[PDB]
Amino acid sequence: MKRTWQPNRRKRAKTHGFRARMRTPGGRKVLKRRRQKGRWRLTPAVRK
Amino acid sequence: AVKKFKPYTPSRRFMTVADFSEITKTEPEKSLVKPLKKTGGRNNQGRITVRFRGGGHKRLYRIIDFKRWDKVGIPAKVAAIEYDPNRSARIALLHYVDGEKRYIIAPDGLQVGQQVVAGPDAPIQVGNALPLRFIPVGTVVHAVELEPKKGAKLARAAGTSAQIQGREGDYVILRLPSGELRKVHGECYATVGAVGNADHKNIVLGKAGRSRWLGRRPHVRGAAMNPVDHPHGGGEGRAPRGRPPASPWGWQTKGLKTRKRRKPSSRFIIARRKK
RNA sequence: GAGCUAGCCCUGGCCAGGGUGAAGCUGGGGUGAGACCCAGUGGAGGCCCGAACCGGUGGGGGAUGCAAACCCCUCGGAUGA
RNA sequence: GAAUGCCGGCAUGAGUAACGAUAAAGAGGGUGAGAAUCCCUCUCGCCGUAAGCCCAAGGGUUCCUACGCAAUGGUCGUCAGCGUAGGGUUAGGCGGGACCUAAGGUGAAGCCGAAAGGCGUAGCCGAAGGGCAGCCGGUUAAUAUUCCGGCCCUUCCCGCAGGUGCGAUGGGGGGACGCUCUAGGCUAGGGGGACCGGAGCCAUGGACGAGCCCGGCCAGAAGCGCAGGGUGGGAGGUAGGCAAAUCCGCCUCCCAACAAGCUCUGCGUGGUGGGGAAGCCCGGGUGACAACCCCCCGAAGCCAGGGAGCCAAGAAAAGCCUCUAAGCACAACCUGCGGGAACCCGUACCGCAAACCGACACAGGUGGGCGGGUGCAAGAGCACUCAGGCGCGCGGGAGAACCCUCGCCAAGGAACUCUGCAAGUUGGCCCCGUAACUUCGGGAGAAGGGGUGCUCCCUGGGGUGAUGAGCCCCGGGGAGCCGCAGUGAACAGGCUCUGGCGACUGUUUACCAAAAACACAGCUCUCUGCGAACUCGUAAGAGGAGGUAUAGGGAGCGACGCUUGCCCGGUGCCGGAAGGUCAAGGGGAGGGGUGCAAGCCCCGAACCGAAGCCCCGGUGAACGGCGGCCGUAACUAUAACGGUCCUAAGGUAGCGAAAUUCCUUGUCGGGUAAGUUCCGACCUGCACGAAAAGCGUAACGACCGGAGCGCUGUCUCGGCGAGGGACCCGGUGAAAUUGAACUGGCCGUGAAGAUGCGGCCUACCCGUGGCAGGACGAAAAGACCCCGUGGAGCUUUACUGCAGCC
RNA sequence: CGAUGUCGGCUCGUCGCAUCCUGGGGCUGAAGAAGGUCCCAAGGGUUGGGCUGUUCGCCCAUUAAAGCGGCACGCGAGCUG
RNA sequence: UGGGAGAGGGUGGUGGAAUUCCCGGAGUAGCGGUGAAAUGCGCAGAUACCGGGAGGAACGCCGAUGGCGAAGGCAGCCACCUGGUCCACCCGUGACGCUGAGGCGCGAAAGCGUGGGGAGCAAACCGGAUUAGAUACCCGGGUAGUCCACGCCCUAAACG
RNA sequence: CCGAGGGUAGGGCCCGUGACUGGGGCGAAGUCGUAACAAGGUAGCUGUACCGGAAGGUGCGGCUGGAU
Ligand SMILES: O=C(CCCC[PH](c1ccccc1)(c1ccccc1)c1ccccc1)N[C@H](CO)[C@H](O)c1ccc([N+](=O)[O-])cc1
Ligand SMILES: [Mg+2]
Ligand SMILES: [Mg+2]
Ligand SMILES: [Mg+2]
Ligand SMILES: [Mg+2]
Ligand SMILES: [Mg+2]
Ligand SMILES: [Mg+2]
Ligand SMILES: [Mg+2]
Ligand SMILES: [Mg+2]
Ligand SMILES: [Mg+2]
Ligand SMILES: [Mg+2]
Ligand SMILES: [Mg+2]
Ligand SMILES: [Mg+2]
Ligand SMILES: [Mg+2]
Ligand SMILES: [Mg+2]
Ligand SMILES: [Mg+2]
Ligand SMILES: [Mg+2]
Ligand SMILES: [Mg+2]
Ligand SMILES: [Mg+2]
Ligand SMILES: [Mg+2]
Ligand SMILES: [Mg+2]
Ligand SMILES: [Mg+2]
Ligand SMILES: [Mg+2]
Ligand SMILES: [Mg+2]
Ligand SMILES: [Mg+2]
Ligand SMILES: [Mg+2]
Ligand SMILES: [Mg+2]
Ligand SMILES: [Mg+2]
Ligand SMILES: [Mg+2]
Ligand SMILES: [Mg+2]
Ligand SMILES: [Mg+2]
Ligand SMILES: [Mg+2]
Ligand SMILES: [Mg+2]
Ligand SMILES: [Mg+2]
Ligand SMILES: [Mg+2]
Ligand SMILES: [Mg+2]
Ligand SMILES: [Mg+2]
Ligand SMILES: [Mg+2]
Ligand SMILES: [Mg+2]
Ligand SMILES: [Mg+2]
Ligand SMILES: [Mg+2]
Ligand SMILES: [Mg+2]
Ligand SMILES: [Mg+2]
Ligand SMILES: [Mg+2]
Ligand SMILES: [Mg+2]
Ligand SMILES: [Mg+2]
Ligand SMILES: [Mg+2]
Ligand SMILES: [Mg+2]
Ligand SMILES: [Mg+2]
Ligand SMILES: [Mg+2]
Ligand SMILES: [Mg+2]
Ligand SMILES: [Mg+2]
Ligand SMILES: [Mg+2]
Ligand SMILES: [Mg+2]
Ligand SMILES: [Mg+2]
Ligand SMILES: [Mg+2]
Ligand SMILES: [Mg+2]
Ligand SMILES: [Mg+2]
Ligand SMILES: [Mg+2]
Ligand SMILES: [Mg+2]
Ligand SMILES: [Mg+2]
Ligand SMILES: [Mg+2]
Ligand SMILES: [Mg+2]
Ligand SMILES: [Mg+2]
Ligand SMILES: [Mg+2]
Ligand SMILES: [Mg+2]
Ligand SMILES: [Mg+2]
Ligand SMILES: [Mg+2]
Ligand SMILES: [Mg+2]
Ligand SMILES: [Mg+2]
Ligand SMILES: [Mg+2]
Ligand SMILES: [Mg+2]
Ligand SMILES: [Mg+2]
Ligand SMILES: [Mg+2]
Ligand SMILES: [Mg+2]
Ligand SMILES: [Mg+2]
Ligand SMILES: [Mg+2]
Ligand SMILES: [Mg+2]
Ligand SMILES: [Mg+2]
Ligand SMILES: [Mg+2]
Ligand SMILES: [Mg+2]
Ligand SMILES: [Mg+2]
Ligand SMILES: [Mg+2]
Ligand SMILES: [Mg+2]
Ligand SMILES: [Mg+2]
Ligand SMILES: [Mg+2]
Ligand SMILES: [Mg+2]
Ligand SMILES: [Mg+2]
Ligand SMILES: [Mg+2]
Ligand SMILES: [Mg+2]
Ligand SMILES: [Mg+2]
Ligand SMILES: [Mg+2]
Ligand SMILES: [Mg+2]
Ligand SMILES: [Mg+2]
Ligand SMILES: [Mg+2]
Ligand SMILES: [Mg+2]
Ligand SMILES: [Mg+2]
Ligand SMILES: [Mg+2]
Ligand SMILES: [Mg+2]
Ligand SMILES: [Mg+2]
Ligand SMILES: [Mg+2]
Ligand SMILES: [Mg+2]
Ligand SMILES: [Mg+2]
Ligand SMILES: [Mg+2]
Ligand SMILES: [Mg+2]
Ligand SMILES: [Mg+2]
Ligand SMILES: [Mg+2]
Ligand SMILES: [Mg+2]
Ligand SMILES: [Mg+2]
Ligand SMILES: [Mg+2]
Ligand SMILES: [Mg+2]
Ligand SMILES: [Mg+2]
Ligand SMILES: [Mg+2]
Ligand SMILES: [Mg+2]
Ligand SMILES: [Mg+2]
Ligand SMILES: [Mg+2]
Ligand SMILES: [Mg+2]
Ligand SMILES: [Mg+2]
Ligand SMILES: [Mg+2]
Ligand SMILES: [Mg+2]
Ligand SMILES: [Mg+2]
Ligand SMILES: [Mg+2]
Ligand SMILES: [Mg+2]
Ligand SMILES: [Mg+2]
Ligand SMILES: [Mg+2]
Ligand SMILES: [Mg+2]
Ligand SMILES: [Mg+2]
Ligand SMILES: [Mg+2]
Ligand SMILES: [Mg+2]
Ligand SMILES: [Mg+2]
Ligand SMILES: [Mg+2]
Ligand SMILES: [Mg+2]
Ligand SMILES: [Mg+2]
Ligand SMILES: [Mg+2]
Ligand SMILES: [Mg+2]
Ligand SMILES: [Mg+2]
Ligand SMILES: [Mg+2]
Ligand SMILES: [Mg+2]
Ligand SMILES: [Mg+2]
Ligand SMILES: [Mg+2]
Ligand SMILES: [Mg+2]
Ligand SMILES: [Mg+2]
Ligand SMILES: [Mg+2]
Ligand SMILES: [Mg+2]
Ligand SMILES: [Mg+2]
Ligand SMILES: [Mg+2]
Ligand SMILES: [Mg+2]
Ligand SMILES: [Mg+2]
Ligand SMILES: [Mg+2]
Ligand SMILES: [Mg+2]
Ligand SMILES: [Mg+2]
Ligand SMILES: [Mg+2]
Ligand SMILES: [Mg+2]
Ligand SMILES: [Mg+2]
Ligand SMILES: [Mg+2]
Ligand SMILES: [Mg+2]
Ligand SMILES: [Mg+2]
Ligand SMILES: [Mg+2]
Ligand SMILES: [Mg+2]
Ligand SMILES: [Mg+2]
Ligand SMILES: [Mg+2]
Ligand SMILES: [Mg+2]
Ligand SMILES: [Mg+2]
Ligand SMILES: [Mg+2]
Ligand SMILES: [Mg+2]
Ligand SMILES: [Mg+2]
Ligand SMILES: [Mg+2]
Ligand SMILES: [Mg+2]
Ligand SMILES: [Mg+2]
Ligand SMILES: [Mg+2]
Ligand SMILES: [Mg+2]
Ligand SMILES: [Mg+2]
Ligand SMILES: [Mg+2]
Ligand SMILES: [Mg+2]
Ligand SMILES: [Mg+2]
Ligand SMILES: [Mg+2]
Ligand SMILES: [Mg+2]
Ligand SMILES: [Mg+2]
Ligand SMILES: [Mg+2]
Ligand SMILES: [Mg+2]
Ligand SMILES: [Mg+2]
Ligand SMILES: [Mg+2]
Ligand SMILES: [Mg+2]
Ligand SMILES: [Mg+2]
Ligand SMILES: [Mg+2]
Ligand SMILES: [Mg+2]
Ligand SMILES: [Mg+2]
Ligand SMILES: [Mg+2]
Ligand SMILES: [Mg+2]
Ligand SMILES: [Mg+2]
Ligand SMILES: [Mg+2]
Ligand SMILES: [Mg+2]
Ligand SMILES: [Mg+2]
Ligand SMILES: [Mg+2]
Ligand SMILES: [Mg+2]
Ligand SMILES: [Mg+2]
Ligand SMILES: [Mg+2]
Ligand SMILES: [Mg+2]
Ligand SMILES: [Mg+2]
Ligand SMILES: [Mg+2]
Ligand SMILES: [Mg+2]
Ligand SMILES: [Mg+2]
Ligand SMILES: [Mg+2]
Ligand SMILES: [Mg+2]
Ligand SMILES: [Mg+2]
Ligand SMILES: [Mg+2]
Ligand SMILES: [Mg+2]
Ligand SMILES: [Mg+2]
Ligand SMILES: [Mg+2]
Ligand SMILES: [Mg+2]
Ligand SMILES: [Mg+2]
Ligand SMILES: [Mg+2]
Ligand SMILES: [Mg+2]
Ligand SMILES: [Mg+2]
Ligand SMILES: [Mg+2]
Ligand SMILES: [Mg+2]
Ligand SMILES: [Mg+2]
Ligand SMILES: [Mg+2]
Ligand SMILES: [Mg+2]
Ligand SMILES: [Mg+2]
Ligand SMILES: [Mg+2]
Ligand SMILES: [Mg+2]
Ligand SMILES: [Mg+2]
Ligand SMILES: [Mg+2]
Ligand SMILES: [Mg+2]
Ligand SMILES: [Mg+2]
Ligand SMILES: [Mg+2]
Ligand SMILES: [Mg+2]
Ligand SMILES: [Mg+2]
Ligand SMILES: [Mg+2]
Ligand SMILES: [Mg+2]
Ligand SMILES: [Mg+2]
Ligand SMILES: [Mg+2]
Ligand SMILES: [Mg+2]
Ligand SMILES: [Mg+2]
Ligand SMILES: [Mg+2]
Ligand SMILES: [Mg+2]
Ligand SMILES: [Mg+2]
Ligand SMILES: [Mg+2]
Ligand SMILES: [Mg+2]
Ligand SMILES: [Mg+2]
Ligand SMILES: [Mg+2]
Ligand SMILES: [Mg+2]
Ligand SMILES: [Mg+2]
Ligand SMILES: [Mg+2]
Ligand SMILES: [Mg+2]
Ligand SMILES: [Mg+2]
Ligand SMILES: [Mg+2]
Ligand SMILES: [Mg+2]
Ligand SMILES: [Mg+2]
Ligand SMILES: [Mg+2]
Ligand SMILES: [Mg+2]
Ligand SMILES: [Mg+2]
Ligand SMILES: [Mg+2]
């Protein structure tokens, strides 16, 4: 049957992307925390 | 009259349609239609604030002239009478000797090819607009403003009309379609006659599909819900109301007056409605 | 977190084939004029049968499965909410 | 040493289940250390509205080639979507941007919020919508509307020539629109040809033939033809289209008008460029100087912004044309022609799947287009089959029980069972025929029956032609032939009588309930006069609604028919300027602390003082409620009648052992040989009853009852047969479980149900296929039940707050 | 209670005897035939339907007879539900 | 051809008295009701009086033993549309007539459907009296209805 | 070929009968009231509507076949 993950690149960039995080205070904290933890990827990779 | 159907489906048995016979033009004026943003009942927060709305036929909004004191003295021919999806009444297309074209809601008895005008000097004939302090006491009237220059607010639905009952100072006394007796300022404009399409109220929708075509989604009784949803929710099997009949939000819905008691309008409202 | 699901908004797309034969219109009959009657025309509908498509009625299978809801037979809707 | 402990390692179950659709395989030849599995040939089978082809998502080198087989691949592997390496994606015209807007998003101005931040007209962003200029063929191992070939076209820049009041982010026109139905003419695609081209064939009894088999086209500027779409011309007046305007709008006058003309598009033809089969021969050559013609069918596509009807009344902005303003009028723009200029990203390959979403090469899920032929009434259905693609990544044997999927069955025919569950029967088309009842539509495919193939002969109308031939389409009437059987295979209702519930079509518990539940048209009550009520938000702002009482909100009821009684004492709501109670505040008789004093400070009665509550009244489609005892009539029985208690008032019409009835399988009637069910009745209704509506109701129902006809392996009562497993051999090889085990019966005992204690009995060691009685078998720290001063959801006239409102 | 699945049916049985039948007896208010009652006896047998989920029971038609109990109200790692 | 009377019908308008309700004034101890009463209304200011407004229905005197229509039935006043009937002239037509099974139309009240309207009245209903009782007569309330449009119903002591 | 009739299926009319139910007639020796005939103690009758144990009442309109 139809499952939960139905990939869509515009939906991925506009929802989790860098510019979406920078707008909101909670999004900037998500980046602050991922940068503090030393994450290699601050946001998901989307091919555009 | 209203048109019946032979009972060749279960729903055509009672379905009834407007006869659409006063209509002479089946297409809207292009410069007078703008797109109507469908809301679905949602507000600028994205939240439903009026339940069971949406999914109705697409519509263009026809611009209606609710001032008319715009063009005092300039007459206009009644060029056509049109269907309007955004209101119960029909709309009349006006051709001005100015060259300007406009829309008004069609009074009962308007004739294509008739001349109408608006002003302190206008004849007291169906379709003409005047300040209230010039329409003779007794004549029925519609498209009445509530305050000078603010636009026609009363008696705009199909078949509705208000009657002038007298004059007191700068104010005339109106009987609104509700039966309320209201002081309205004498300098508020109005259009002599009643609104047309009075057979609107005898229309039988006929089936659930017709309600849906109108943007009215199915309404659900509180009695059919659960206590998290409605005061009338829960119960084992069917249940009586077991409390004063209430709205989804708890306030009582059988008799409780809700007009604001200190509203300044009270100084101008003579008698609460009837029926 | 509405890339699953629920509702709404904007913009596109899809629904083989066959059956029934409403209003109306035309002709004829009818009458003072009508109602109305017959015929031809017409092509209506949350109309009928049935694929796609949407479903999920009953039974059987499956039950460390092909599958964390599947399979076969049967069955409901299919111009409409 | 135990924590169903944590991490890791390794056992047991076990050579066991399984190895992922029952579409299917066989042999020959190669390669190689190794072959059921790789490559090649021949035979067989499967898909063919796909299991074939193209496109968008998503995936990200999976593409091609060489060299490889440790792992990955459910076996194998010499193969591969795997390992290493090299190569491969070419655009002004295809898609996106350097264009336009939609919802939405952002947001100068502006508004709001403790902060963070929420809004917000214009503007900007935003597409699979609008707009915009490329077709056919060839080429590579791998790209091609991109390279090449042929024929076309768009924009920008500059120049030349002609022409014009030129000029815009401003004005206007246009762009610009729904659903259903549909005309004419085309094309896509298709069938036929006794005609045109072609390598060949004459088998096995016949056929050298109007024989068999193969093919008979594709693109194409200007011009022309055919079919359509779009568009009236002139003059005068003008106060409107936030300036101007010659444009547009309005008024009047005159020729024009279903015409033409002007304009645009589609199709045809078209200079020219291409392509081109079977067969044979080793993707290529040949066939071939290939032929490339006629007839028929014909779209859902095209002309298109066509036509008609209907009501629910069907985007925007730019490109474009026009109008003018500043300006500029040696410029500027328009038209033609010429030269120059033309950027960025994508392009491989998978794409109904082994490359996407599902942990897997997973029987599941995934949007758009093309989707041939014959036959069956049609069709995208069904059977076969073309092109194309496959035989599903374990095999070989065997012929047990048992399982699954399937086929048949004597006599009987529902005797099965909770129930005809299931499976039969029925089945398409044509004709004949068809009931109660009904809202006159229906019920209706009612029911029930007859016909159905092939041959010959006569013949009626239509389409295309031409009016004829031919082709194609819809019929009729005869006379015959064969079989058990003519919708000869596949696809395609069993039916009827009678109750319950819901009017109906719909909707729902994704993943145990599809219903009688929800919704539904319709009915009523109620709120709301518009800065509406109401809803979301602290607010601004929004929805309501660019709506205005024939409207919007809330509630109940639920098509329709006939109806909807009594109780306003309690609760609710509505009305009530009197009275009673009432907080802050006002007021200050009087009383107190202190200082020597003026003074300062505190307490404080009357009286004044809102809403609310008390009080008076209204109100039931508001919350709700709607009795008991005694007595009485020519026999019995009963009680129309009377009496009396209590209440706010004592259930009216209708209905009733009912989706309601405890006693209960009430009693009687009907059906049956037999009826706890079903239908019809009666009424001592435990415990119906009138919008939590009452009683009915045609039609409808994958709803739930009862009966019958038809027919059946449901059954009496079982038998045989088929394939896939089960079994055996070769290959790979799990799992829950598991204190350890050297793990028998009885009668007893034992924490009360013993392989493990006592007595007796029985018993050589170890497996394989089988059955399920035990190991209080496995699974899940019992859902029931209780307990915990454990939790959470819900309710209220529990308590105490809060918002909101007054 | 870190689980002993619960009514009825189907299938498959097995056992007790306080015996329903068939066999053998005593007494009878046993003439015969047919019964009553008690004793002995568990080898075998002990039907088919209608109603209800039913166990049970009623009823139809038969019968030599249409027995009653136990086995976790025998039996859901056997099925049914 | 000429003239007359008439509540004959249909449509649209308009006049005044009265009842009820609400607003203002003024005023206070009852009003109302009956055979007599009570329920009811009234110090929350009623009744009686004055001014204003709103709304519906019916049209006083004329009015009469009257008039008109086929009947049912028709009554303020204006107008429009329209039917029947009578008289005088004796002009035209030349038996063109009478009746009438079926048919068609009309048809008081009440009743029905859809939608308006709703002052007075008033079934049902509630209360007070009367009474042996009083599901009645009488009194206080009061919903359909009575009114308008359209469509049904088609009855009567529709009688002379 | 037709064909007595038989068979299947669906209809129409009539007759007998049926748990129970509706009113009607007659019987008279009852219980309740008194609707009508007098102004019958509320003049009566009437079509219709709603209502009440019962005769009946009331509303709306109509008739005199109404006493004074
Ligand atoms: O409780 C049970 C077992 C209940 C199992 C019903 P379940 C199931 C579970 C495992 C295996 C088979 C069946 C189920 C029940 C609850 C949760 C999950 C599964 C089920 C399945 C299908 C349909 C109905 C029930 N036995 C307890 C011993 O602990 C005890 O013997 C017992 C006590 C009281 C009664 N008594 O009659 O009162 C009967 C039996
Ligand atoms: Mg996942
Ligand atoms: Mg999707
Ligand atoms: Mg992904
Ligand atoms: Mg995307
Ligand atoms: Mg996208
Ligand atoms: Mg997206
Ligand atoms: Mg983003
Ligand atoms: Mg790094
Ligand atoms: Mg992130
Ligand atoms: Mg109708
Ligand atoms: Mg019709
Ligand atoms: Mg009609
Ligand atoms: Mg119907
Ligand atoms: Mg119409
Ligand atoms: Mg109209
Ligand atoms: Mg009209
Ligand atoms: Mg339109
Ligand atoms: Mg526009
Ligand atoms: Mg708008
Ligand atoms: Mg809007
Ligand atoms: Mg917004
Ligand atoms: Mg938001
Ligand atoms: Mg709301
Ligand atoms: Mg809504
Ligand atoms: Mg309208
Ligand atoms: Mg209308
Ligand atoms: Mg309506
Ligand atoms: Mg609508
Ligand atoms: Mg509604
Ligand atoms: Mg509802
Ligand atoms: Mg519920
Ligand atoms: Mg919630
Ligand atoms: Mg709550
Ligand atoms: Mg609540
Ligand atoms: Mg409740
Ligand atoms: Mg309840
Ligand atoms: Mg409930
Ligand atoms: Mg209940
Ligand atoms: Mg419930
Ligand atoms: Mg309920
Ligand atoms: Mg319910
Ligand atoms: Mg209730
Ligand atoms: Mg309740
Ligand atoms: Mg209650
Ligand atoms: Mg105001
Ligand atoms: Mg769209
Ligand atoms: Mg369809
Ligand atoms: Mg026809
Ligand atoms: Mg027509
Ligand atoms: Mg439908
Ligand atoms: Mg349909
Ligand atoms: Mg259908
Ligand atoms: Mg199913
Ligand atoms: Mg089945
Ligand atoms: Mg089966
Ligand atoms: Mg399936
Ligand atoms: Mg299937
Ligand atoms: Mg449907
Ligand atoms: Mg169907
Ligand atoms: Mg269809
Ligand atoms: Mg220890
Ligand atoms: Mg363990
Ligand atoms: Mg451990
Ligand atoms: Mg561990
Ligand atoms: Mg070991
Ligand atoms: Mg084993
Ligand atoms: Mg497996
Ligand atoms: Mg091999
Ligand atoms: Mg090998
Ligand atoms: Mg090969
Ligand atoms: Mg095919
Ligand atoms: Mg991947
Ligand atoms: Mg490639
Ligand atoms: Mg590669
Ligand atoms: Mg390998
Ligand atoms: Mg290997
Ligand atoms: Mg492997
Ligand atoms: Mg391997
Ligand atoms: Mg695998
Ligand atoms: Mg090798
Ligand atoms: Mg591979
Ligand atoms: Mg290479
Ligand atoms: Mg190019
Ligand atoms: Mg550029
Ligand atoms: Mg833009
Ligand atoms: Mg675009
Ligand atoms: Mg392009
Ligand atoms: Mg081209
Ligand atoms: Mg290439
Ligand atoms: Mg110009
Ligand atoms: Mg538009
Ligand atoms: Mg469009
Ligand atoms: Mg449609
Ligand atoms: Mg063809
Ligand atoms: Mg030939
Ligand atoms: Mg042509
Ligand atoms: Mg002008
Ligand atoms: Mg060639
Ligand atoms: Mg050559
Ligand atoms: Mg040649
Ligand atoms: Mg089509
Ligand atoms: Mg059109
Ligand atoms: Mg409409
Ligand atoms: Mg816009
Ligand atoms: Mg200038
Ligand atoms: Mg020019
Ligand atoms: Mg650039
Ligand atoms: Mg490419
Ligand atoms: Mg598939
Ligand atoms: Mg596809
Ligand atoms: Mg999975
Ligand atoms: Mg595989
Ligand atoms: Mg798959
Ligand atoms: Mg093709
Ligand atoms: Mg067929
Ligand atoms: Mg067919
Ligand atoms: Mg099919
Ligand atoms: Mg073929
Ligand atoms: Mg295979
Ligand atoms: Mg074997
Ligand atoms: Mg199979
Ligand atoms: Mg056989
Ligand atoms: Mg048989
Ligand atoms: Mg039978
Ligand atoms: Mg039989
Ligand atoms: Mg049954
Ligand atoms: Mg029948
Ligand atoms: Mg009929
Ligand atoms: Mg129907
Ligand atoms: Mg048939
Ligand atoms: Mg039937
Ligand atoms: Mg044959
Ligand atoms: Mg088949
Ligand atoms: Mg069939
Ligand atoms: Mg069928
Ligand atoms: Mg029936
Ligand atoms: Mg019912
Ligand atoms: Mg239901
Ligand atoms: Mg239903
Ligand atoms: Mg109904
Ligand atoms: Mg329904
Ligand atoms: Mg479910
Ligand atoms: Mg569930
Ligand atoms: Mg679940
Ligand atoms: Mg669930
Ligand atoms: Mg369900
Ligand atoms: Mg269903
Ligand atoms: Mg539901
Ligand atoms: Mg419902
Ligand atoms: Mg209703
Ligand atoms: Mg709020
Ligand atoms: Mg706002
Ligand atoms: Mg608003
Ligand atoms: Mg708005
Ligand atoms: Mg509104
Ligand atoms: Mg309903
Ligand atoms: Mg409902
Ligand atoms: Mg009826
Ligand atoms: Mg009460
Ligand atoms: Mg009360
Ligand atoms: Mg009271
Ligand atoms: Mg209460
Ligand atoms: Mg006082
Ligand atoms: Mg003092
Ligand atoms: Mg002192
Ligand atoms: Mg009630
Ligand atoms: Mg009521
Ligand atoms: Mg109470
Ligand atoms: Mg209630
Ligand atoms: Mg007695
Ligand atoms: Mg009762
Ligand atoms: Mg009563
Ligand atoms: Mg009963
Ligand atoms: Mg019974
Ligand atoms: Mg019942
Ligand atoms: Mg009950
Ligand atoms: Mg009980
Ligand atoms: Mg019972
Ligand atoms: Mg019982
Ligand atoms: Mg019994
Ligand atoms: Mg039963
Ligand atoms: Mg009884
Ligand atoms: Mg309720
Ligand atoms: Mg109920
Ligand atoms: Mg109720
Ligand atoms: Mg249904
Ligand atoms: Mg159903
Ligand atoms: Mg069998
Ligand atoms: Mg066989
Ligand atoms: Mg086999
Ligand atoms: Mg076999
Ligand atoms: Mg040991
Ligand atoms: Mg024991
Ligand atoms: Mg023991
Ligand atoms: Mg032992
Ligand atoms: Mg031991
Ligand atoms: Mg030992
Ligand atoms: Mg010992
Ligand atoms: Mg021992
Ligand atoms: Mg032994
Ligand atoms: Mg065992
Ligand atoms: Mg066991
Ligand atoms: Mg053991
Ligand atoms: Mg056990
Ligand atoms: Mg478990
Ligand atoms: Mg635990
Ligand atoms: Mg526990
Ligand atoms: Mg527990
Ligand atoms: Mg307990
Ligand atoms: Mg405690
Ligand atoms: Mg404690
Ligand atoms: Mg709690
Ligand atoms: Mg409120
Ligand atoms: Mg336990
Ligand atoms: Mg355990
Ligand atoms: Mg003897
Ligand atoms: Mg004897
Ligand atoms: Mg003895
Ligand atoms: Mg003895
Ligand atoms: Mg024995
Ligand atoms: Mg024995
Ligand atoms: Mg029993
Ligand atoms: Mg015998
Ligand atoms: Mg036992
Ligand atoms: Mg047990
Ligand atoms: Mg027991
Ligand atoms: Mg027991
Ligand atoms: Mg047991
Ligand atoms: Mg058991
Ligand atoms: Mg079980
Ligand atoms: Mg059991
Ligand atoms: Mg077992
Ligand atoms: Mg066990
Ligand atoms: Mg069972
Ligand atoms: Mg059950
Ligand atoms: Mg009024
Ligand atoms: Mg008089
Ligand atoms: Mg007279
Ligand atoms: Mg003469
Ligand atoms: Mg009448
Ligand atoms: Mg009234
Ligand atoms: Mg009494
Ligand atoms: Mg009534
Ligand atoms: Mg009524
Ligand atoms: Mg009436
Ligand atoms: Mg008379
Ligand atoms: Mg015979
Ligand atoms: Mg009397
Ligand atoms: Mg009398
Ligand atoms: Mg009584
Ligand atoms: Mg009365
Ligand atoms: Mg009369
Ligand atoms: Mg007399």
